Amino acid sequence: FKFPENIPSDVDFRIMLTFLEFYSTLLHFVLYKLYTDSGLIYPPKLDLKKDKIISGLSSYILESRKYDSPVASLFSAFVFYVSREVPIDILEFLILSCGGNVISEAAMDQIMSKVTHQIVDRPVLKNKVAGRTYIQPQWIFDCINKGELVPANKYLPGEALPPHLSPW
Amino acid sequence: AIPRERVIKAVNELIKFTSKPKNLLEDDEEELKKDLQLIVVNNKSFTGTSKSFKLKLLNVKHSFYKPWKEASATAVKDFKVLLILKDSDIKKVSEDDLFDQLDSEGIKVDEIICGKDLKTVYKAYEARNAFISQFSLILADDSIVTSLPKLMGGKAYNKVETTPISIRTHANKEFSLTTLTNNIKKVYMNQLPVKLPRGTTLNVHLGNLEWLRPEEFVDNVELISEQLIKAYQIRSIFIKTNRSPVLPLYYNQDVLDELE
Amino acid sequence: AAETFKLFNKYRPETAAEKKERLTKEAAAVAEGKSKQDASPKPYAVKYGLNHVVALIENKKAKLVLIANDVDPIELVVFLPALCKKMGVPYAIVKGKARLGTLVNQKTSAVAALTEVRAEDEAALAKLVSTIDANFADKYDEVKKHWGGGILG
Amino acid sequence: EYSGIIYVSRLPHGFHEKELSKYFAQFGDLKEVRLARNKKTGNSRHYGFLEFVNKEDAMIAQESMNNYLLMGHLLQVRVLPKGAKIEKLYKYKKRVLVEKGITKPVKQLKDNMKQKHEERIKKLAKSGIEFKW
Amino acid sequence: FVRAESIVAKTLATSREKERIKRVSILEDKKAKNETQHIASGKDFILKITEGLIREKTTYDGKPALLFIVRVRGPLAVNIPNKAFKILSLLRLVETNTGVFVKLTKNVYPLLKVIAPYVVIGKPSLSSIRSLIQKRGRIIYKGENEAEPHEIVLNDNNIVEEQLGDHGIICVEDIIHEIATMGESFSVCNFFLQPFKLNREVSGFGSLNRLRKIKQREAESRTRQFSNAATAPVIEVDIDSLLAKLN
Amino acid sequence: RSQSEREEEWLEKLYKKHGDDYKKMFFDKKLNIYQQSEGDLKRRLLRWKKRNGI
RNA sequence: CCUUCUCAAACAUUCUGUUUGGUAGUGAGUGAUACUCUUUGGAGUUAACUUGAAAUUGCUGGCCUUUAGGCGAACAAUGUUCUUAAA
Repeated sequence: FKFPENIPSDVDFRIMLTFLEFYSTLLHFVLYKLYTDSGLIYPPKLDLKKDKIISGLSSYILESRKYDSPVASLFSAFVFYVSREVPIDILEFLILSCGGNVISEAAMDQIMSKVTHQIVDRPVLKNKVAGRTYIQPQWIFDCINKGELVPANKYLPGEALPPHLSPW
Repeated sequence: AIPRERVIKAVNELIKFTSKPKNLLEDDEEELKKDLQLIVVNNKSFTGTSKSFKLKLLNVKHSFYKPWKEASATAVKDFKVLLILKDSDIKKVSEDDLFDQLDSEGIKVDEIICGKDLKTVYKAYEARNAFISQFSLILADDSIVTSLPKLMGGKAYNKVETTPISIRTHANKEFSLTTLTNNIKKVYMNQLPVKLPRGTTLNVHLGNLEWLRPEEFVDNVELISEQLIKAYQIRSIFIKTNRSPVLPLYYNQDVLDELE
Repeated sequence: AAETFKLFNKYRPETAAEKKERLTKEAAAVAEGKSKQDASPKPYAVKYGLNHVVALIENKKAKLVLIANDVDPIELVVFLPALCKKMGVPYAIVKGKARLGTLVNQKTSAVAALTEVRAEDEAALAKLVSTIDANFADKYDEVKKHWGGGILG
Repeated sequence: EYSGIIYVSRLPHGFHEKELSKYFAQFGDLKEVRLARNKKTGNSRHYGFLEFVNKEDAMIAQESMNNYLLMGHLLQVRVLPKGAKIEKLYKYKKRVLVEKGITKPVKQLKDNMKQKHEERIKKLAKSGIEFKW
Repeated sequence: FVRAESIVAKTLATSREKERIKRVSILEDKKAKNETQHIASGKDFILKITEGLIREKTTYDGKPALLFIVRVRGPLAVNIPNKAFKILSLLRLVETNTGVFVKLTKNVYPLLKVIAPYVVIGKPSLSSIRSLIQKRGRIIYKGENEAEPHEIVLNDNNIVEEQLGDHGIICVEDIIHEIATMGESFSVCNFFLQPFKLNREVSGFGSLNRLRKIKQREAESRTRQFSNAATAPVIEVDIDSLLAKLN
Repeated sequence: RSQSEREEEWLEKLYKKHGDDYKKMFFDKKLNIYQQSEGDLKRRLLRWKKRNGI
């Protein structure tokens, strides 16, 4: 997670930099074959103001020059409303693995018609829209580990959760 | 206003005064001093309670810089024209660009100097004073004008020719050569410099008697004096040669009542 | 010596790379043609060839001369203090010909003459000359006449 | 013989007695330090005087500074002889202006104006070339 | 055995810097008391250095905003006065490489003319601000059992809501969000995320990095301009490319 | 033996700057930076005129 | 061993005009004609010249603040305390 880490004085970078540069060049050419094999341009363009919103995979636009069921295009046509409270990054990437949309108010204050679902982890929810579904994020962590839909009564705040043990 | 007749009386008196006569080959500077007109203005509180190195350019009917130049060709010191411009300004402006505009009305810029050149080439008091003393007419961009006095030296701010003159190449966002072109014409032939010292004493330099017509002297003096009266509350006016004693022409006795 | 080096690093000569680079610039200009103008004031630099340094004396042209103390054929050098003495040239004996070669893009130089100076630097030149003539010509002139060394080790 | 009192000429701009103290203390402790300043504006006249606790320390300091190039122009230091004492220096500030009221009322000095104008007319008679006004 | 040159050059540098802060204080007292008849420019200006380097000038905004100031190493050999030291000490900018978040208003603005030769100013991006806060940041903290001069990096959101449950500030993502917002509380984040540290950008000594130092000193001499006019435009640089270096 | 294009263009600049007179073009700084000899100027201009422009 | 305020507004369109504001000095020496007060204490102004930033003691303005700062800014004010220009 994107947290400031206390640096260890015990380690020496002089090895991990060599591993870094080796893996960097290796993964670089592997990204070349995966981008050309997927048929699109190997340098990925990004809008600069989209990067100014968020420095993520969603900054890059991916050009041109089905999905395997069910996990790809799971939650198809599905509009999320991730909060400012949630960790935006890995949930953003999971929704992108779903193909659904991401709407975070944290992105909004840089500067809501189709939103049906709030991923949020808060005790007290303010506007409490009955149309909008209130869900603690483990639902996304459990639905993709099953590949399938589960009921969200456990994921409704502030209901307790099943102790998740992943498929390993 | 001011009785023009009295001014003609005084200037004819001064012509008669300067008409009064092992010698030098090359003539005395003092002999050149005793031929020249200076206007002296007594006025209440001519301070701004602060030093004013800025020169006021008074609109004058006649232009003494051309008889200056015509006698300066005969004279030892040669009349020269200095402009001080920005670095980008000198990068854009060329010399034939100036000379073509100035031969239209028949004048000439001697030199153009960047503030860089002032701060490295003449960053030495001897060379700087020698370089300044060559010049009579010194112009500078109004932006540079308020940056000058560390670079110019106070010896330049002592005299009237040596202190620079505010002039503007800009009228819009950027400068135009048209603005500098007619602006050097305005400052050259339609305006005369004014030092603004402290105290109640103002000294205004007019020039040698041999340069202009005496009634033209009178016209320029009365125009300037009306400009001063409309400008400032004035105690008195004494015009004279710096060798000669004063000449009382005009004074307002109620200004001193109005001071306090 | 520190201010003398600050002076002469203002007047470094052009390197072969910088020379060839400017040559390629002006040659590509003429190759387009695009003959921009015909104007350049002069190159000013230090002068460093030994026969060239002696050559700049006996005109005289040398405004300052630096002389390295250590040369293995010393006899190449020994006339130069007396020669600048009689020619009145403001010589100064510098310490180390490698430091001369650094300011002139050589390994060593052993001599350093300087003639032409811009107007920005000319006033610094004269006070440096007066500084050296105070510090060198006044201090060491009589002890120059004395037989040095002779004390055993 | 020479004293510990010291004359220093050719000082650079903005280089003052505080800096003189802070520098020459490293030679050894100094007795007194003064700069010749101008009266209307407290600017350096580029020469000053030092005094040390010792004459020998004064000579040591004078040796390493006599032909010392510094911030443009070089400096020159000379110790004084044994018959020499410090006299009459002061840190002058910039003396600002003062404005004091005219003592005489306005009609007394109107009369003074009227008298001085006629008097200057009498001088134009006395010099004298004609001037009817 | 200190030097004879630096003692005089610093004295001239003190004369220059103290006099320009004097002229700043004069002209700002004239603007503030509105006894204005004799000044150069009535309103202030904001200069924008971006990429032979363009500088865009926009008139001042009467609106509060977010800035991320960057304490630069100051100019060459200057002893800095007490008026600038007071402003820097109220802004915690001693021990350089500390860029800190600040508020643009009209009353905080006259400080920006004074600190400008020692800091750099600009508009940062919320992705860059995000990466600053999620990678760097210390919290002076009162904990379990300490002598308690201790600072923790941003890990516990419950530590955050512990001291900031009154303002209702939880989950440091929201601290990023409401440093961006400044609608409810921004100076509370100045109390809480009070310390800041940046890295030194060049490895420094040694041949391969001395060339980098020389090139970046040329870059800094281009980007920083020193005005000393007391009508000094505020100079903004893109912090977004700048935090590709310093974070 | 003809002339080179740059230097005949240089002569062409001199021919329009001064005309035909040689004492003015001899003391010209711009476009006579090699300070050519008084009559070498004449020789090159006469060769240029016989080549081009009468 | 540093580098110096390198523009502001208003009106107007004339292919750029018009008005206003924005500038503390290098020290020393020579010196013309004067001006103004101050209450004799002189003070503040006025031509012109010299000089490698030259160099030898011109005895203690006033007012106000704090324990040095402003008079070119009055609830005005100021310090010499920036480290990868190290070692």
